[PDB]
Amino acid sequence: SRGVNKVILVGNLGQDPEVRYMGGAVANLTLATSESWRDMKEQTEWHRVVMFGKLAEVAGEYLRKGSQVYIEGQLRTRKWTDQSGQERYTTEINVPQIGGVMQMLG
Amino acid sequence: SRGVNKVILVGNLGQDPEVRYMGGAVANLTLATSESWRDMKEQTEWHRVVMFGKLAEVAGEYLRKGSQVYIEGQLRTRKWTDQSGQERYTTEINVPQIGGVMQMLG
Repeated sequence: SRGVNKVILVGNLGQDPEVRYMGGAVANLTLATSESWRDMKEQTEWHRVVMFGKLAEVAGEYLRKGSQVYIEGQLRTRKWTDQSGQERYTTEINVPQIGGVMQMLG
Repeated sequence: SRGVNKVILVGNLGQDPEVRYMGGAVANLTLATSESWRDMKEQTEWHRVVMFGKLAEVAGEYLRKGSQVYIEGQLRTRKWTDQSGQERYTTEINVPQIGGVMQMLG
């Protein structure tokens, strides 16, 4: 490991977490961070978040469509093909099994 | 204002910073974070970083291709339509001119 790749988020799940398996468990969820402007104009940011193992497993048993959470992980930009067939890029927040934290807040 | 959007990075640039103007000065650069894991794989992450104003113009005079730098900012995913006319999204680490940090290391 050479450099630092850390992202801290406190925000609310926009929708329920989606947990899948392959045989490790994966959980995807989207949280929001807001800020306020006055010319009241808000600005919500959506954060593609993905967790693995127990952390994923816990997210399923307890996280909901409004739950608030603290997340520690690293930026990871992954490539994929769209139906039109061109490799596209989506940047998510990886929450590593060893090194990443998540916590429900309430 | 409402939630916590925070990201911390320590890594080295891949290419000389790109500074332009509008409006106040804007500076784009990309830096690398590397990692190692078993079953030894090296996966370099590349991070689109953008600063404005005082930070930007400083980045120009001092930062070059191999420099190490510390970064504090927030994630920002912006939406845009391309030339062929499909929607695309880009996720950057915005270094707000108010509250964002940058430091050269050595």
